Amino acid sequence: KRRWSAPESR
Amino acid sequence: KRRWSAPESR
Amino acid sequence: GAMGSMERASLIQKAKLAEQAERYEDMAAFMKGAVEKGEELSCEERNLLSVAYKNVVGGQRAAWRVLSSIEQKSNEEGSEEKGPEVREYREKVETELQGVCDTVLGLLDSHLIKEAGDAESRVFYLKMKGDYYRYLAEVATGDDKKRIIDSARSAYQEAMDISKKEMPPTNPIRLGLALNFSVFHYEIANSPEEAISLAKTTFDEAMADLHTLSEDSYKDSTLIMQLLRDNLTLWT
Amino acid sequence: GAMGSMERASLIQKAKLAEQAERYEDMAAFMKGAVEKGEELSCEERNLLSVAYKNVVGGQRAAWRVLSSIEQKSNEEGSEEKGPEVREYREKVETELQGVCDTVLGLLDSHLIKEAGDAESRVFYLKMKGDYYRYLAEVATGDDKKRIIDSARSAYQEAMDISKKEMPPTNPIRLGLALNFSVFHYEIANSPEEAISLAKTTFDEAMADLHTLSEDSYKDSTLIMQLLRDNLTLWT
Ligand SMILES: [Cl-]
Ligand SMILES: [Cl-]
Ligand SMILES: [Mg+2]
Ligand SMILES: [Mg+2]
Repeated sequence: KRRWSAPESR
Repeated sequence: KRRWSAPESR
Repeated sequence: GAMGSMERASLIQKAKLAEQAERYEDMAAFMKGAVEKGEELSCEERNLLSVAYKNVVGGQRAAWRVLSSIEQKSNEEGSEEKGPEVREYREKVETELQGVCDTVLGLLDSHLIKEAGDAESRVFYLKMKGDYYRYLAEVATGDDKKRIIDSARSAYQEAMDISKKEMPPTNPIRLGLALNFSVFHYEIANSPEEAISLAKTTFDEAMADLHTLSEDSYKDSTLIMQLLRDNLTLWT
Repeated sequence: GAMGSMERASLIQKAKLAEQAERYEDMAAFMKGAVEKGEELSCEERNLLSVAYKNVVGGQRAAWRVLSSIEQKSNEEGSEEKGPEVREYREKVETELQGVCDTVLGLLDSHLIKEAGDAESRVFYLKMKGDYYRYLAEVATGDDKKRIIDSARSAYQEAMDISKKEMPPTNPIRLGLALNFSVFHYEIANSPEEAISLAKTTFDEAMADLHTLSEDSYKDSTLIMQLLRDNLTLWT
């Protein structure tokens, strides 16, 4: 699994 | 479900 | 053309890289450049050409369908007037889609089809011609819609005639051609009975020929037969 | 600019249509046009800008990673020499990616950041500045790599300072900023301990503030906390 970065609010 | 059309060989 | 300075083999190599990277616009531009070198395409190269443009136009068609649906709702009774933007943007996507179809058809006409003498290449290209006229027909609404539909029909019909004479009923190109011509009948030409008949006869004649095939060919043929069966299930 | 003749409101309307159609290149061009009208962006408009470019650059980054991996294998011992094509095409994608990052950074510098006075807008834009310098850093290999990394660090640091002073620990922008700065530490700045410490402290301070939130705000905050927790699980 690839680390998360911040998702888009939309 | 949407009907199939021909897939790509690749 | 921007690919004029690149070697044919380098274009093919980069088309395969773009495929791996799911960069299908790049893939299509590379394969357009390879076609424009003027030499005939091998079986693998024809498939690279087809995959690239199928993915490009598939994204445009999906987007056009989203926008057309929004536009249709905007024209219902009691819908608040939102101005010209929905129509404008649907037309933008539609124009880009038409441009891609025209590009593909132009490659087939200059000069892929006229140089294609073997059944496998000639049927492949004529199926492609039918496909891209069908995509034009999906968005056509004006005085040329009938002529667009007849151009798709004619290309498919010539491909069917050759495929029936020159290829076994399990050939995957023959099967995918019949699948797409059946979809043409069902949703373009308003002929669902013809669509169903073609799908069933195509499935049944392939079934009867499976016994001639190796394990790998059997896998390739049954994959497309299952798509015919799925459409028959949806349509009946 | 090609969007100069379109109304700001029409650009925003079409950006939302492009989002629905998953046409993110179009979405980004529409929002670039809206920014270039010169008025500040609302909270929703900032999110439209961010979603569009995130998706565009996300596709380019994914493609660059595929191509970079192929290129690295080509430079292993015992690999057959295939010519310059892999490097050329990786450079093509890389250059296009850099161009998108430069475009976004140019919008922030002319003149989104200097006009942004509220904490929510100023932190949002500074986070974006850090993000797009981080994407430049992912592909940087030359004499400017250190300066690119420090530009990302500096933007994130200013955003963190403001967010800590002006926003609650559960604010989703503050949380996503800390998440991205922690990823910067982990995989750009070679500081995994700093990355882990930031992720843990951010999670723990948000946990302690959840009790102040409505049900909907609780959902927004816990969603990003779970991403911090997932990264901590991966990293420890
Ligand atoms: Cl438009
Ligand atoms: Cl290239
Ligand atoms: Mg009947
Ligand atoms: Mg330690």
